[PDB]
Amino acid sequence: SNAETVAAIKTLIQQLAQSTDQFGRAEINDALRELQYSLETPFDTVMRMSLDTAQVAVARIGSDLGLFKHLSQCASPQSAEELADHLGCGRELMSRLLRYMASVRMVQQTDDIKYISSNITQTLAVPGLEAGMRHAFENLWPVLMALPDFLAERKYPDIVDAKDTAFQKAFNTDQDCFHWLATQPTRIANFKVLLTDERTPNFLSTFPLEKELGSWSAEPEKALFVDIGGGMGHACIRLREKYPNQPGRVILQDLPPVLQAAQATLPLSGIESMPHNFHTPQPVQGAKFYFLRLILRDFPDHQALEILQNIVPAMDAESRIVIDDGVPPEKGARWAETGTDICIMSALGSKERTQRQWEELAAKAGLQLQALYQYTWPVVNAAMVFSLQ
Amino acid sequence: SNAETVAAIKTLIQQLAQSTDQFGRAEINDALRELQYSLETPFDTVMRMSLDTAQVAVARIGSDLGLFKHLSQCASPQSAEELADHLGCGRELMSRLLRYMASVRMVQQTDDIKYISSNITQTLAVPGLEAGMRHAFENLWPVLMALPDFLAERKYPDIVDAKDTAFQKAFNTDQDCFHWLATQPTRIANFKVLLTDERTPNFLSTFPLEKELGSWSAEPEKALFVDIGGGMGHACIRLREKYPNQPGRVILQDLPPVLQAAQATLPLSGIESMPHNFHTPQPVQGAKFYFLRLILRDFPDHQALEILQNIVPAMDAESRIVIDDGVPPEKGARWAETGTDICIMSALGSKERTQRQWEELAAKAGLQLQALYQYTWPVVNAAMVFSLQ
Amino acid sequence: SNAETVAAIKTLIQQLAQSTDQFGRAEINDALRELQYSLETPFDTVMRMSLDTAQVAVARIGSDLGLFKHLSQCASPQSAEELADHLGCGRELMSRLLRYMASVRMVQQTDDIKYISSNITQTLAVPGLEAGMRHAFENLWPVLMALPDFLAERKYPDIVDAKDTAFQKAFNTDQDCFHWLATQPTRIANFKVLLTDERTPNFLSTFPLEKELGSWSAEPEKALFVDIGGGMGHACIRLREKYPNQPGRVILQDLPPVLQAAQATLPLSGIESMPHNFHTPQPVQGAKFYFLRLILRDFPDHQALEILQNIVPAMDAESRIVIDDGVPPEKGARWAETGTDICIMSALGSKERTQRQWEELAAKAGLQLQALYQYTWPVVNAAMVFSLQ
Amino acid sequence: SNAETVAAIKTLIQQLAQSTDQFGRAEINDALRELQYSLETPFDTVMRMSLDTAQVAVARIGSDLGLFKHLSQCASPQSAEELADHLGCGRELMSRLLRYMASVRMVQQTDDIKYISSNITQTLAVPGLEAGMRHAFENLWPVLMALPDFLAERKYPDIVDAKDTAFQKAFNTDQDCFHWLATQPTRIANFKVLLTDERTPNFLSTFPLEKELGSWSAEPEKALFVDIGGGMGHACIRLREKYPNQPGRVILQDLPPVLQAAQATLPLSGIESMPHNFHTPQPVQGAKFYFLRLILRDFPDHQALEILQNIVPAMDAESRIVIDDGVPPEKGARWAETGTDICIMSALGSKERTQRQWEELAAKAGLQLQALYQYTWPVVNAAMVFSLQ
Ligand SMILES: C[S@@+](CC[C@H](N)C(=O)[O-])C[C@H]1O[C@@H](n2cnc3c(N)ncnc32)[C@H](O)[C@@H]1O
Ligand SMILES: C[S@@+](CC[C@H](N)C(=O)[O-])C[C@H]1O[C@@H](n2cnc3c(N)ncnc32)[C@H](O)[C@@H]1O
Ligand SMILES: C[S@@+](CC[C@H](N)C(=O)[O-])C[C@H]1O[C@@H](n2cnc3c(N)ncnc32)[C@H](O)[C@@H]1O
Ligand SMILES: C[S@@+](CC[C@H](N)C(=O)[O-])C[C@H]1O[C@@H](n2cnc3c(N)ncnc32)[C@H](O)[C@@H]1O
Ligand SMILES: C[C@@H]1C=C[C@@H]2CCC[C@H](C)[C@H]2[C@]12C(=O)NC=C(c1ccccc1)C2=O
Ligand SMILES: C[C@@H]1C=C[C@@H]2CCC[C@H](C)[C@H]2[C@]12C(=O)NC=C(c1ccccc1)C2=O
Ligand SMILES: C[C@@H]1C=C[C@@H]2CCC[C@H](C)[C@H]2[C@]12C(=O)NC=C(c1ccccc1)C2=O
Ligand SMILES: C[C@@H]1C=C[C@@H]2CCC[C@H](C)[C@H]2[C@]12C(=O)NC=C(c1ccccc1)C2=O
Ligand SMILES: [Cl-]
Ligand SMILES: [Cl-]
Ligand SMILES: [Cl-]
Ligand SMILES: [Cl-]
Ligand SMILES: [Cl-]
Ligand SMILES: [Cl-]
Ligand SMILES: [Cl-]
Ligand SMILES: [Cl-]
Ligand code: NA
Ligand code: NA
Ligand code: NA
Ligand code: NA
Ligand code: NA
Ligand code: NA
Repeated sequence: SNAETVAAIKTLIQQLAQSTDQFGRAEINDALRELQYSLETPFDTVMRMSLDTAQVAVARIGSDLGLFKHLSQCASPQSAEELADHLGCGRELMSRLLRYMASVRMVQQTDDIKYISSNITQTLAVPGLEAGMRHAFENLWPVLMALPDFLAERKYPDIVDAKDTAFQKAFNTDQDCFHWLATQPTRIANFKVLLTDERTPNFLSTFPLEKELGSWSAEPEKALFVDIGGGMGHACIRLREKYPNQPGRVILQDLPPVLQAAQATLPLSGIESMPHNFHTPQPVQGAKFYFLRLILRDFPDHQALEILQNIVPAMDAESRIVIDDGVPPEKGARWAETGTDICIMSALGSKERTQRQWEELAAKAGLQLQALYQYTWPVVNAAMVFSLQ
Repeated sequence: SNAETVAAIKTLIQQLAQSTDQFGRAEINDALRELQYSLETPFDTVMRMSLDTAQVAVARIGSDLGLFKHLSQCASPQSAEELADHLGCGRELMSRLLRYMASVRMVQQTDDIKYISSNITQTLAVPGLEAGMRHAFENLWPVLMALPDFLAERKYPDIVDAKDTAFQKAFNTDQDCFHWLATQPTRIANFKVLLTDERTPNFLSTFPLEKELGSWSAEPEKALFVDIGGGMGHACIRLREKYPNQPGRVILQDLPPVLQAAQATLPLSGIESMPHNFHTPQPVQGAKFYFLRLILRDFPDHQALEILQNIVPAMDAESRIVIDDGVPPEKGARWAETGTDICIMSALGSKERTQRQWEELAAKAGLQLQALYQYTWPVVNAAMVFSLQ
Repeated sequence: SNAETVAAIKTLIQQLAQSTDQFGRAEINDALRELQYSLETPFDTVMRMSLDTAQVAVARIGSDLGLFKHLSQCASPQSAEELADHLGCGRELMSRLLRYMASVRMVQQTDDIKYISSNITQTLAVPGLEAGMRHAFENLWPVLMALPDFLAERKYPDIVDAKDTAFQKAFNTDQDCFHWLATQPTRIANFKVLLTDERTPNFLSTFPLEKELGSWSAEPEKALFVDIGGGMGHACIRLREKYPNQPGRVILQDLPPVLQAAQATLPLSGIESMPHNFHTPQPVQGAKFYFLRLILRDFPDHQALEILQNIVPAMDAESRIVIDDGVPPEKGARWAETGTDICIMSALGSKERTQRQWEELAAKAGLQLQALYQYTWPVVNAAMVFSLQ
Repeated sequence: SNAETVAAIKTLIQQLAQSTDQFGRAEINDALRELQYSLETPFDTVMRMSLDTAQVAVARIGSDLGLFKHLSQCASPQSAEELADHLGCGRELMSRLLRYMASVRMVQQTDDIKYISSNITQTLAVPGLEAGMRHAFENLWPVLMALPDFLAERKYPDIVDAKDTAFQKAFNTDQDCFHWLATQPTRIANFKVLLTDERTPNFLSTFPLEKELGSWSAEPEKALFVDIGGGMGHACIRLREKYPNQPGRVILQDLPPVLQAAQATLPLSGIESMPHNFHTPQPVQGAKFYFLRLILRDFPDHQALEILQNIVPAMDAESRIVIDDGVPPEKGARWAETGTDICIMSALGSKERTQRQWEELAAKAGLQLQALYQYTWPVVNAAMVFSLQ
């Protein structure tokens, strides 16, 4: 019986998944995707490419309606009619949207054709994750839609410049993406929510802080950690939480509106908020660690180099620049790494970098790699520790 | 060993897939997708929604470049430099595209970082399947991209009309999709190729023709099968192939440009080509089977009903209208069924129909359902046989 | 001078023939024949009956040899020796054949006893006209040769039946001519060519189509013209050519081998090819004109009536059956009209019909004559337009 | 007006014909045929070749019925019904035959659709002319029908032998025509009637008998005229009628059954009947004239030479052989001359001979041409007078 075989496959893979850790589950999930692609028929391939698109659009609709937030807090299954009436949606439209969502696990459909939250419902109700889905829809999809014709009309150039990539066609502007976004209020607002999502795990799970510090001393008034473009300051918060008695200043640097949004959730003491544009010379001199997490991936080499060159003059011999970012392998890179690469190429003109490419970029700033501490698998994120050459 | 467990899952799923038939494999693939969604983390969900989009754009680029056709005929692994030079693509752009393609099995990457075709490479080289992927990119994506704001601006109406749906916003026209496409030569050419893609399996795998014929006589000169909107005439070709000894006219009806396209590959004898617009009265009288495959799903009820009403006056008591189309269940419909429903709502104003919904529609034309012969699983396609009431 | 008077008669008859049109020339030629018969001596009459026979046999020989085609493309006079050597004929036989041919204008002999093409040479080089001469030799001659003894043996019956006429004696078969010919591949090939001979002028020279159409609507998708037994479709081609702006389907109906032959020279669009045996019910409903040209003369009344009865149930009140055929007068009929009558009696058991005889036949099928449009003189060919009674 | 023009042409040609003599009328008749052929259309040519055939068959039917003899003696116009009842013919068949006959002047149709004899009716009632038409039907038409395939299968030989020509295929025999006919009683009987038709004019109209005789003397018991194969003896009869007091025996030679048929109409004295086969040595020695009229045209050169070589040994210096036969011109020969040539080639293996060819044949027998006396025009018949070399 097919039904019996399929249910047995689900039972065994669930049991294997439960018994491993997050990294093993990620490896199982990638293997299931690989199996799906290897076993699908030719028309399956076309249907999946034709339709998987639609999930982002329907998630955006559900977010517009407040559906996921609402279903996440309901105590009993809801009919489509109840949901349509509550959320202000046409009843037939609501019913068709809910059936589609149930088929892709965005909600769950009961045996009496009512609706309850799934894992994905709960995810899409979390503000920062909702904001990620909304960002994919309004910022990533237009640049991906523009890329094929952008490349064709330009005879397939190597993209190297933030002011000359698919973004400019997609949004009919000569501005680079970051400059243009900062002129668009609703888009800015969605980004500020996006910063509230903290990734797990983080570099402190494998970073040997004591070993890296050695005998370093914080007197007088030296900084232990300068978080450059630190956003809500999650790295500063976690560092103070794990090492509450390490001396040295811990400093969150970002632009004033971001530091303003961070104040609500910062500890009342132990972390300084310091407005600072990372395209300008670094004000804190001789800090132990200058930390750049998910910063330099967003810039082509020329601009990423300029960001590093604003920091290096502030370093002393004990200073390190810690780049915490993706470090895809030389071969066999996974879909999240390469898909990121194609997206940031299209929007920002930038690229993912292997270890060798990070080293080549850093050497242009007069830095050499001392240590690399990976903390996620199988997609590689690592804290790369650089010193002056 | 984590790697060892994942490789054993792959081996056992591959062997179970070989242990069954195409319908069992379709059920296994749906289960693999369900498992992926149930085991992904919240961040994973957002990453998958953000990036799976990119596959369609990158397939479109590969198609523009002729990459899939070229790789599918190579006799050895090719480097990225070789492919770039051969196809006229920037070397770095080509390398980054190939790495992305390999991570989603659109090509395979070898251990020495060269590239060979995968099953998906071969699919995307086939003109009718390539044309489906191109159709998704250029026609389906824009209407899905317009849908959330269309609904928001109109306060979530029930879409009922081909002239008032997302298509009009997507393409800035007051025409309906069918009327607009006929003005756009680029899109027309791709549709021409798309019509050459024959789906498999087809209704003749389960249709009990001799049972349905009973004692019908083709004498004196009656028509056995009238393929209304039959496209390239695949249904007529397969009927004559499976039932070479059954007498009766076999008639392909379509518009003149489509008929002229069909001539190249129609049998030299045995199948008539008859120009006929199915919005006008059916000219062939007293045929045994009037066949409508993937026609009525493209029309809202009012228009679908008109197409049926144009056939009914030609029927005698033995005639049947055979609707070959999707028949999703009352609940638990699969993602290809509900995704189709949302896409055709957005582009055409139409809908997928359950068995009860088909019966209500056909009852309005004076028809009753005599039999239903499913021929695909788990997504339901079936030949529904209707008689006069 | 005797010679001078004869040459002056030739000059004046030639100038009068140029002074008039094709119908006046046909009347002059009939008068010339009448004069010949009235002025010949009794011996002359016997000599003419004994020898005029020979022309058909000698034309058949010239056709076998390819003589007419070859002479028609020669740029200078040819001697008998040159032609014999070129065509592979005995020299003395060739010389004697050419002298005979020149004496009956099948070629012309020059003053230095060489040969050039005449009008008749050119005619016999044309495949459809050559095929008519070959048809006379191989099909008509044997039935005429059998007729006197057939009648004598059967004590001069009224011939009424296609299965009981001279044809059966001539070819020693109990089949009727149409059934027997379809077993004889040599004769079939010649008939194929014979169908390519288009007669001129045709009914459209005098048929008042717009008058006969009145306010008939081709909407929604009605048929303007159904050419029943239309052969190569010449009537359909000329209709579309003279009336390029009149809407309505134009449909050529014949048997499949004839339709396949017609495809080479049919327009690329505008004329449908529909296989249809005219002994079965007419499938096209409500056409304006159902056209039968040179069909019903080949059938005795019982069978001609059946062909008409197969059309009548398809007619609506505006439909007309148009019989395009010979309509000889009540008296004074010309030799081509009565000769046709005796030949088709002998081969097919059928007959020429006067206007009153056509009306009696059509009345048996429930039809009435609305109009008659002659288009040749003095031998009467006319498009007779019949409606429902 | 066409009718007025045509009637004026008939009036003027009739008046011109009446005012000339028989030779001028023959020239007018040939010119009318030539005009007909030069002015006919291509399809006219085919129709005339298809149909003029039928006249011989219908004349044969009329002869079988006794129609022409009967109508020739009726005193008033007869209806078709009256004729059918009187002659034992189906009424509808009779009516169709009479309409056909009237259209080719074989009878005349009155304005009230009754029937009276024409010139041709009277001709076909004369026994010997009737027998000529019957001979054309039963003997000439089968050999002409066999000729094209006979020549094709033998790759177009020069026909030179009476035992190897179309006759043998036509009648499935290895006999020569004369030998075969003498075994067929009805055919023999028709030939004996054929001999009763006397041609006009004859050679005595221009033969200068007195000049050719000079001083020749009939004593003792010498013959003036020996008519070899003389048939009914018309030449002997006319010679005695024109020169009743020329001395010398006048001797009719033929085979016994022909001499028997001649007795009824020979003068009771002055002409001897002498059985003699002209393939055997001539018994009458030293006659003045040995006369061969329409004999040698029926034999190929070898046999014609043998006939002459049986006569020459009987000649003295004053003897002449007089060949009275066709003498076609070197060029421009008329249809009756060349058609005769093709017919006797096909039946007898023989040929028409020009003056030069007669001289070459006669020289092989040791004869030289002394004088040639033509007596018909434009088709040449002449008495050619030969002496010993
Ligand atoms: C991708 S978010 C990374 C946040 C943080 N490093 C983390 O991982 O938790 C990029 C951050 O860079 C900040 N940023 C952008 N442009 C900046 C600039 N010119 N100077 C300083 N910060 C900037 C943004 O405000 C945002 O907080
Ligand atoms: C989705 S394709 C279906 C083809 C075919 N039934 C099959 O399954 O193989 C839709 C077909 O309808 C035809 N079509 C569209 N409008 C039509 C009309 N008004 N009359 C007749 N055919 C039409 C198209 O030309 C096309 O061939
Ligand atoms: C004399 S041809 C006439 C052609 C045509 N009507 C014209 O005038 O140009 C007779 C035609 O009848 C067709 N025919 C003979 N039997 C037929 C049948 N049973 N059904 C349909 N066509 C038939 C022949 O194939 C042929 O093309
Ligand atoms: C064409 S008819 C010519 C008659 C005659 N010379 C005339 O013109 O009035 C040929 C004649 O030759 C005769 N004939 C045929 N064979 C013969 C033979 N072997 N010997 C003698 N006469 C023969 C026939 O009987 C017939 O009368
Ligand atoms: C922060 C963003 C983090 C998550 C996204 C997931 C999918 C790939 C994409 C690539 C990243 C992300 C990233 O890695 N960097 C920059 C942008 C970005 C894209 C368009 C406009 C502005 C920013 C991103 O979408
Ligand atoms: C079979 C059509 C082709 C394949 C699509 C697969 C995914 C859903 C989508 C819905 C179908 C399809 C369909 O089912 N009907 C009509 C259209 C269509 C869409 C836009 C313009 C023109 C036609 C389609 O894309
Ligand atoms: C138009 C046909 C062809 C031309 C002929 C001209 C002379 C009279 C004759 C009578 C017609 C014709 C005709 O009119 N009808 C049918 C036949 C026919 C005869 C034998 C076998 C098959 C067909 C014909 O020869
Ligand atoms: C006497 C014959 C005289 C008249 C015929 C007129 C047509 C030409 C044909 C040629 C002649 C004729 C002739 O000239 N000679 C011999 C035969 C003949 C033919 C077949 C069998 C037997 C005799 C004839 O038909
Ligand atoms: Cl492969
Ligand atoms: Cl079968
Ligand atoms: Cl039809
Ligand atoms: Cl459902
Ligand atoms: Cl010419
Ligand atoms: Cl027109
Ligand atoms: Cl039809
Ligand atoms: Cl008549
Ligand atoms: Na429930
Ligand atoms: Na159910
Ligand atoms: Na479902
Ligand atoms: Na009349
Ligand atoms: Na007449
Ligand atoms: Na009369």
